[PDB]
Amino acid sequence: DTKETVYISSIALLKMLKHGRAGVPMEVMGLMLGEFVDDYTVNVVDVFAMPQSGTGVSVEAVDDVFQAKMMDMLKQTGRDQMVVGWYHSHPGFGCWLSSVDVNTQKSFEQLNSRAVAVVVDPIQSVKGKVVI
Amino acid sequence: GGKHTFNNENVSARLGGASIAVQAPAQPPPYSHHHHHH
Repeated sequence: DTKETVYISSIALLKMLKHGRAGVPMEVMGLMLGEFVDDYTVNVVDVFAMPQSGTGVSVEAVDDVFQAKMMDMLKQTGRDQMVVGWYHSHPGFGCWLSSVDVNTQKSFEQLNSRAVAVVVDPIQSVKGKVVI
Repeated sequence: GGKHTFNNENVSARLGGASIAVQAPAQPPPYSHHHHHH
């Protein structure tokens, strides 16, 4: 259980920042799509956004269907694949997790035992030293 | 562990009193009894 690269598609990332930054100061949360592999390359494909009530320190997903009504709206094009993880944002505070994050993350892992969280910090994320 | 800020401001007033002064001209009587009145 090591050496696990996490490749990311460049079409995925910059969508993570833009919606990950436009909501600043209040934080923001969406989803990841991809596919597990045997153990190592837990890649990522594409992302999107659940609606939400954002604060500077806290947020939830309001609606519980716009993520479900859209995958079923995507496979008509099938431009992506199933779900693999979820991200969120700490706008100026550093990159870590909190007791709320685990309680929701603790659902995904028992649901599916390699799912992943992602953290980003756009304010101090200058044209050089990203901190994702 | 903690996300709150504090923002220690100067919401309180304050003051420094050494209003030290000089003159005190209050009241010289040179005519305590007018000195023979005449």
